[PDB]
Amino acid sequence: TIVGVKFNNGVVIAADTRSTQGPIVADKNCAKLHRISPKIWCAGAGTAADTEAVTQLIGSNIELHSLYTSREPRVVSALQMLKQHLFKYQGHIGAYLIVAGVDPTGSHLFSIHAHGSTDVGYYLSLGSGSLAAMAVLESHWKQDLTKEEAIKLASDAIQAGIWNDLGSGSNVDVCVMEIGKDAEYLRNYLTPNVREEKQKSYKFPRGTTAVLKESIVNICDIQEE
Amino acid sequence: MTDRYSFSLTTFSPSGKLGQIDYALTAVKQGVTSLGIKATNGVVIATEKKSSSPLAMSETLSKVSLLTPDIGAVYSGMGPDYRVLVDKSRKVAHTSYKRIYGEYPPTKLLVSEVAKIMQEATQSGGVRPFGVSLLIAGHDEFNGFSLYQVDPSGSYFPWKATAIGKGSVAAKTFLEKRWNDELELEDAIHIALLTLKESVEGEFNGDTIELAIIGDENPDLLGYTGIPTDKGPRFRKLTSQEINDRLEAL
Amino acid sequence: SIMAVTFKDGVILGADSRTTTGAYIANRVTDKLTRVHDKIWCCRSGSAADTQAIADIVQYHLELYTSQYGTPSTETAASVFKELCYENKDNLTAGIIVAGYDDKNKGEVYTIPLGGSVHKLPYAIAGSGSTFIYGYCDKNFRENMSKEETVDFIKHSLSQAIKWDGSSGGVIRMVVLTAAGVERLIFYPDEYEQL
Amino acid sequence: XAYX
Amino acid sequence: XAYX
Amino acid sequence: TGYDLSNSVFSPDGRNFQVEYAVKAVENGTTSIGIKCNDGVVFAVEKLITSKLLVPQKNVKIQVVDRHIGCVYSGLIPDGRHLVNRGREEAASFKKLYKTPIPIPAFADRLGQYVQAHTLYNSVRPFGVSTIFGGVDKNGAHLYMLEPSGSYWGYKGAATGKGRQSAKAELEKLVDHHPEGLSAREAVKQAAKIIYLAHEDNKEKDFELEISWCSLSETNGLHKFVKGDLLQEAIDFAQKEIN
Amino acid sequence: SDPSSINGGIVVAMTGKDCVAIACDLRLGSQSLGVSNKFEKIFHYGHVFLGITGLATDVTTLNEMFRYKTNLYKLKEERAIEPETFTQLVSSSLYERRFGPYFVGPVVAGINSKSGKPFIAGFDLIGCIDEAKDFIVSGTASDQLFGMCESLYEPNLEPEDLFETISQALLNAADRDALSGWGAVVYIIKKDEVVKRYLKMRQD
Amino acid sequence: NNYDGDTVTFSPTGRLFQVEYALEAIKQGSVTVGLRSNTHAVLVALKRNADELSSYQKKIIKCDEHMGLSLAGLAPDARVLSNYLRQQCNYSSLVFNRKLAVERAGHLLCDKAQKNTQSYGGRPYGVGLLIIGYDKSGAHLLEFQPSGNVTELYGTAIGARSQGAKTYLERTLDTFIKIDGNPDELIKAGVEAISQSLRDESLTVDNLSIAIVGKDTPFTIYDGEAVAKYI
Amino acid sequence: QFNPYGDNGGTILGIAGEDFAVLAGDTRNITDYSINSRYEPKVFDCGDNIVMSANGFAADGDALVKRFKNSVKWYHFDHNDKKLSINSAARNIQHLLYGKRFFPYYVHTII
Amino acid sequence: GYDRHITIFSPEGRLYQVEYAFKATNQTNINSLAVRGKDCTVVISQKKVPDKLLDPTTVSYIFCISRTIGMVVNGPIPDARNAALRAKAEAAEFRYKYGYDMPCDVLAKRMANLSQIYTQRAYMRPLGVILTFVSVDEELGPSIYKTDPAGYYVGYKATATGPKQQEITTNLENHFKKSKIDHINEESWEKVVEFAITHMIDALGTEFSKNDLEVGVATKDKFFTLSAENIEERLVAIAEQ
Amino acid sequence: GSRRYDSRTTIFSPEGRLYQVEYALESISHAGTAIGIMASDGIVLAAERKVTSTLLEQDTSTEKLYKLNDKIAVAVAGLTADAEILINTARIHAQNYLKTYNEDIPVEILVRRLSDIKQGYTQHGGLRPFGVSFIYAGYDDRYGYQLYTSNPSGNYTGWKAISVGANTSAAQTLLQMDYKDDMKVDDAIELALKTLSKTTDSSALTYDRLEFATIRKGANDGEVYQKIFKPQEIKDILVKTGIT
Ligand SMILES: [Cl-]
Ligand SMILES: [Mg+2]
Ligand SMILES: [Mg+2]
Repeated sequence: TIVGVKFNNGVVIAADTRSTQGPIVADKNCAKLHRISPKIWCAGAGTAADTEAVTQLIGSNIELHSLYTSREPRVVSALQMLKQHLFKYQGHIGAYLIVAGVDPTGSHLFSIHAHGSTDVGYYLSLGSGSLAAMAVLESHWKQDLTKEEAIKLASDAIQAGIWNDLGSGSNVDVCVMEIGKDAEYLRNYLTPNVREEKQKSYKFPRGTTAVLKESIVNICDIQEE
Repeated sequence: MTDRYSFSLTTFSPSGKLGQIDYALTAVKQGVTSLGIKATNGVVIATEKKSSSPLAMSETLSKVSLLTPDIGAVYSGMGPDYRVLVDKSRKVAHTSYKRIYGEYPPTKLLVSEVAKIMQEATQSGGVRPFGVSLLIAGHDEFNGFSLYQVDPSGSYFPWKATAIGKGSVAAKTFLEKRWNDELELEDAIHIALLTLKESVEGEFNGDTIELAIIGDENPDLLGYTGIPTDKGPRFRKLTSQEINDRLEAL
Repeated sequence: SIMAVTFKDGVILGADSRTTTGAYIANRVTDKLTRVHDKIWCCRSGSAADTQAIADIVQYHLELYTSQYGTPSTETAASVFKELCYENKDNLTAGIIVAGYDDKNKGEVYTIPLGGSVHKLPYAIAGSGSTFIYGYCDKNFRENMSKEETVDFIKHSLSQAIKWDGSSGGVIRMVVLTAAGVERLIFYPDEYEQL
Repeated sequence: XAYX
Repeated sequence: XAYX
Repeated sequence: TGYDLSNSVFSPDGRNFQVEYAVKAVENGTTSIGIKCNDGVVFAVEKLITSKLLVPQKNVKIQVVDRHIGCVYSGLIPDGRHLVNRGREEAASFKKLYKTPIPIPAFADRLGQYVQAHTLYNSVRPFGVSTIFGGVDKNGAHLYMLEPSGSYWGYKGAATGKGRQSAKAELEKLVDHHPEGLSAREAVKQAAKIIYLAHEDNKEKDFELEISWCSLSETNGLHKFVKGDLLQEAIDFAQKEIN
Repeated sequence: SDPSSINGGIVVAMTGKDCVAIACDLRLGSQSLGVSNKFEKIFHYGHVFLGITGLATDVTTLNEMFRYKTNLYKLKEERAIEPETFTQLVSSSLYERRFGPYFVGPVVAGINSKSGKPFIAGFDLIGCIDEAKDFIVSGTASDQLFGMCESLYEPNLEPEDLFETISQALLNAADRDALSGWGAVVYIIKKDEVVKRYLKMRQD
Repeated sequence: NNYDGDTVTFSPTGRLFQVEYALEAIKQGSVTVGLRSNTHAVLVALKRNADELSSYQKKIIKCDEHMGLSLAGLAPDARVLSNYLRQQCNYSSLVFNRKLAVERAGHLLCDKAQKNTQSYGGRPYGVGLLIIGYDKSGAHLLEFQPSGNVTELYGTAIGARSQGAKTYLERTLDTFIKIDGNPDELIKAGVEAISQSLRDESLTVDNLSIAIVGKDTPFTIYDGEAVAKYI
Repeated sequence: QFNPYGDNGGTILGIAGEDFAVLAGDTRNITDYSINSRYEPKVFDCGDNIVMSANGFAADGDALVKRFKNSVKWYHFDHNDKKLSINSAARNIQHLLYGKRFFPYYVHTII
Repeated sequence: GYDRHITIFSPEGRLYQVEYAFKATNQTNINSLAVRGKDCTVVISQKKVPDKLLDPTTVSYIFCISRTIGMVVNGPIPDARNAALRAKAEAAEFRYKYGYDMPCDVLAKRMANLSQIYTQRAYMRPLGVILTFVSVDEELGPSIYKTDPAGYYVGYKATATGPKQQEITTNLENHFKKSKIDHINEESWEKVVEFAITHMIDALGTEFSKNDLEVGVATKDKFFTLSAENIEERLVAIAEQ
Repeated sequence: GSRRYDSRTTIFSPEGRLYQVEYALESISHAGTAIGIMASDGIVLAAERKVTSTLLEQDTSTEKLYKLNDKIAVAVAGLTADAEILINTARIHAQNYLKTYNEDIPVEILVRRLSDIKQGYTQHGGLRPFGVSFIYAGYDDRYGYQLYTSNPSGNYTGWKAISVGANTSAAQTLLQMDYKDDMKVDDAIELALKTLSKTTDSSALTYDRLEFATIRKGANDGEVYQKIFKPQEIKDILVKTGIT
């Protein structure tokens, strides 16, 4: 579950912290909020490697472009470069990204699908929990949201996904990008799914496991003398 | 058409000299003075903003360039050759390192990559050497602070302090007397400003001097908060005002 | 549901605002009317990715045309669209209506179906919802209509297309192309549904 | 996927 | 593979 | 010295001597002219009759590009043919993509950029022709003249080759005596006269007159050769004016 | 037919108090037939340990490839590669074969020589990074290992305790997988000493 | 002088010396005559031997059923250019079911020769060609120079002492043009023309080479006792 | 999908005498149950006293006959107008046909 | 002495082919001037039609690169048009790839990087032109950036190019020394063009008719050139005060 | 065309010498002297830095001695930049061999490859040769301790003791005089430094003007250690041998 919400003086994006391999939870606390540029962040759904890889590549090319032009990077640049890359690979790079940020032009919120289609919105949701999240956004969104209202709405839309979607789970990650301010990255903004104490300690008595052989491993280099 | 210059334009003369590299170094000699000084807790690089016309806006021309958040570069010789080297240096820092290891290259390896680009212009077909000497100041976790010179040949040497271009011979003598291994960064800046005044003719102020440091991490210049391990760039370009402040205590 | 209609003073482009991924509405306020030049616009139907990719290239080609040879004709714009659509017909799912205002040629509409064929027409309809209004549009279209008449014709036409087609819905967007300039109109459900 |  |  | 041995080498002056030498080949060629009339353009050329064995009206020098552009040149005839072949490729690719026939100013720059490209490298030789070309587009009539350097401008009248000074003087009179403009049929007659007058610089060998024109009213904006009665009417007018 | 379950095998890594542990089985098979019980899946480049499960040809190929890359790294950098950096190198190397991948499940384990912080990470076959605090699992009995680790593990275990936990996690997971077992090795890694133990386990 | 090193260099008077040197190879070549009426076009070629043991170098090459040329200069260059014409004549037939016009054949040779005069590394062609043919607009004779210049003529001659034959044809123009539906008399006029370029040596049976193409006559070459009729 | 082959039917017959040979073929060209032409020749004079017919897919047959006819033309050019013997023609046609071994000419050839 | 024929170093560390390219720059004998207003950037250039047979409308050294960027060239027209077409192509490609209009100073840098290559690669010659790029940039505001055959570029408060550049330069220098600001403090572009023309007249000591000048104006979101009649209105205003 | 400006870097003189190779060797003769000495129980590499400054950071400096793998090192004489191009090639070839055969590359095979690359630049491509001479100090389990040299010609030869760069004539005479076959590493260290001390164009031989390296079986049991001497270690071995 990844959401983006526009507010009065900027944009906020949120995500859950679950990665899955089939029905198994591979990572209980995983970072889906990617820095393309200091004030351009995007949330990723789809193939986990593809979302990281495509944001790092464009993030790198955006940094070189920023140095070349002597200008802070723009969201439309990251957006154009992402969509042209994803379109080239005809959806075979399974990256579904919500791209947000502030630049000299103002605050921007875009979604980009794996086939290279882009759209504009005041509120967007992507991933398996998009329908749970969109339900909350469609119910509670209004024009002229404050920062505090936009964070609340964003994290509420992720929670909807966490609870009602088997694909989404664990914690809520938020990033706030306000005009004329440093983007604040709130890692584990909420922790609604903390595991309860176990009934028993499974710490074994020493010498429980049967050992065939023992040896020192040499990790050091070839020695002197 | 086609580039039919597939042969070396730089060859050995009977004396064993590589003419075009020597002539490139002669071009560097004519160039405006730049210098670098290494302190215990930072590195300073400085040069004169020799404005071509007073109508020209000298701020728009950057002689001191950021290569990575922790590595800066200054030159003496042909400006255009420097500009395209900075572009190539910034890119190779990404393609040959950051896109592989997920971190910025250490100073000595980025220098090594720049050096390689300049050696190739010394041997490849249908090209002349670059007409610049670079001073590259940088920090990295395992080597700490470092300062390197790179010549048109592709040869590079690490320096405690040095100078290149117009008044290098005089400047290097001045630095040898003033440099010690116990210098703080503010001391090195003071020495850098003293050294550079000797090689400047006309106005000497924040508007005619370009000076940058590799020092402490600047979290205020990072552009975002929320990741403890990201503390911001060690490269900072000093403002016009910040230079003038240190010229009153000169 | 997309259409372009020629009238006395120029041309009007109309579209719905619904983007679907299967039976889910991905975007309910989509802008399916895209600028390729000041007074040359297009309506996009088929793959969202393919039509954007094409529209982005055409805008590039006409910007470069303008730099060298000045304002391109609507016919020229249509030709660049056709060239991309015809030559890449095996890899593209794009149905594009091209509409533009010259001072010499006035209002012109070109439709480009899947094949990549070009057809110059007084008015054109396309998209999934177009099938339901072939009868209506044919009976109700006249040449040299007024602006108000042409806005009504498009509003009523797309109103029906939206009503019967599940893939069509949301707001009706229109773009008026005349000597006067470029006007953007929007009509909300509460207005067009009760027609 | 997205596809009037 | 891994796949919100 | 040695600055004139290689193409694309700047002399200490800032000159490309190889291009200036190409101009000498052009100056050596037969006279060719262009006249811009009310609603079109007229092209004429001097064809030296080396021998009686030359078949009259067969060795055609004026070349069409697309269907609306006429091209004539003085200097190395093969170099002219090579430039027109490129012109035809450029006009074809333009019509293929943009549908409309290539505008004359657009076509002028296509040749311009190509000819200029042959002054950028020592691996190629500059063009040994000055090319007078033009026709009718949507914006009306256009006449152009293109030099070995890649330099071209629009012209009211144009002339190149051995009789250019003589031709230029006669063109300058027409511009002064017709400010309101010249008709297509008048321009054909005047073209004939100017070639006959310019033939005094090639007076040793007798010559053959060849005229073409694009007029919105007289040819429907298509390039056509002047033939039969209209050609004989222009020769008669020209012969009457020299006597 | 499925490349990642022809040869079989498992790797598991755990963090303790100022230590990490990585362990693997020793089986290599052609589906049902067991071929070798000497096929170790844990390799080390300096103080950074890499376990690899999956298609055995790719296990061997990647080992040879990372030895190559870490050797050149050391020559140019004039220092041993650290776990965090090596993790990024594995990811890079796997994703450059995105549309023709190595059929492997790599696991990085080691202690950062400067900070002294215990570090483990896992990867998918196209190089997506799983950087867990607690434990990483990989191989044909990943489900079994997830179950064992998720109940047995507690944070800040001493080296000799951590040994018992990771050992029991591997051994009991391997016995519920046909294509895993035939012996097991456990590396106990501290800042400047590494002990390697072979475990007695049922050979079927 | 300094400007004759390669074909990419103009002289200060706007001359291409490498092209002019290629033009010199032709003048060294053995004489060949071309002439036509309205019905037929004839090539007459004086073949040159190395010595009395040697054969007489073939001068006339067939390009199609309706077209061929005679050569003077480097024979290998004539082979390259004739092979190109054969292909262009062949392409016209296969693709358009159309016999290539002689005028267009000229235009194609011109454009091929030109590319070798404007590019570094290459060299001009060292041969001159006389192309005869019968197409939809009747009989044709072309003269090709390796400068690229191609000229349609009633008659001409190229090679050593060619000026003698050219002067004769210039006098006979009004006579031989009228020789319609009489191939033997047109050849006679061709043999009498080339005879004005001979010195010491005369036309023998293995020395003379004649070719003809016309209304109902495919391009055919006559050598040996087939030309004894015309000696 | 797109099928690059078709059947135009017809039948050809070659009989060799002592001092003569005949190559016969019907003049009917068909597609499915439709008659395309009642007189469309399928036996051709190729020069040098060689007659050829490639019967099956008419398009592939027309293409092969063209290529062989062209092959005869270039034999004359490259070998001083030598007459192409039937055994030589036969070997030349084998190389034409095998050229398209993995995208065949769907024709039965008799010369 | 082949070190003077191609772009390799002389023993003095010089590139003679670059120096000789600079000399080609003045071959046209035309003087250009560029100044900045509050809301606009104005560029004026001398127009000389020596031949009566020339169509004067087609004689121009000012080019509309993009909707926002204008370019005046000092040098021969073939190299000028070579540079124009390339800049047009680069500006279009930039918009397609990065999704915003190429800034004036970024195009200047790009054309300067291309110019630098010709000074380092032997098979390519330098273009004998100085390119003056003008726009009202959406970030930097009124902008003047100038490129030369060496591959050098810089921003300008104002600038002048051609045979009599030094006379125009000092005239502008002296004005900005009085006003003590980096621009012309004027609301309308009409009056900024009047300033540009007036200060060229004073610097060159020549009077101008409507056909003697060529004017380009950059405002927010468009660059355009003035007609003969638009200049005539400008000349009438100057004379009437 | 472009032929006018071609130096033709790969042609024979009338005497049958390669101009560019000969002129490259002339270049190398001005470079700082490098010495290799091979003993029964190890190899020594000594090299002189060219007129240094007091403001050159020495502890982080490397111009002469480079590491190719754990078993093989090179001393450089000529263009440092040219040497680094070849060194990275050699480092890759060594790792390619290790990847393929799962064994460290034999010294001669690595030397032959680098020497084959230099040869190529003298026979084709029309580029200038590499202005570099190498001394290769290596160990493998076939031939044990080995010294080789390569020069711009691409010729390579084996040595008991060898010099490259400046004053090789003088250096080779002194080595040929004092070298014996039964010699040990400690003795070979003393010889190397004594040789440089006498051939040097400098007033005196000091720690700040030297790079020094040993390859010893002086590693705990049956293995080989590479020691690139630190500035303070070079200063210590200069006092020990009694030169300072
Ligand atoms: Cl660039
Ligand atoms: Mg609906
Ligand atoms: Mg050059």
